[PDB]
Amino acid sequence: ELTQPPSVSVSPGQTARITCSGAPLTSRFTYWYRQKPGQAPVLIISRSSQGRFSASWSGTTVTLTIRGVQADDEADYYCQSSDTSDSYKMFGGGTKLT
Amino acid sequence: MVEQMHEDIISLWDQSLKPCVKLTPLCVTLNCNNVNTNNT
Repeated sequence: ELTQPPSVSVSPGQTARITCSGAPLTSRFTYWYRQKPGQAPVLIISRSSQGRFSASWSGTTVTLTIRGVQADDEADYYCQSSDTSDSYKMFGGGTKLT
Repeated sequence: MVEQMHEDIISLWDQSLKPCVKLTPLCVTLNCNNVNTNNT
């Protein structure tokens, strides 16, 4: 349904980059969230404009940067974007970072 | 009496703002974009 990136490695305490392509993007923002191995998912986004990690509201991929943090961050990532008529959120084939 | 009230208000509306700033040279070329956010 969604064009999610499969797997991308980490920079050695440097620049972080992800994509996630789709048709809405400029419609119902981004919304990420992470699935911990064998544990309940947790908060990433801090949307309010009508913490730590930010993104640019683009119509191509949007993207997301998790700063210069090498370790302490490795989980399965996703993306939830509402359709113009609140139909579905669509998700790809997961994002397993290393 | 209805027609009297009709003419009094419009004549007063034309009178009011007569001594005020004329926006005759204000109307010019106009180039734009939309907002900082895409319609939210």
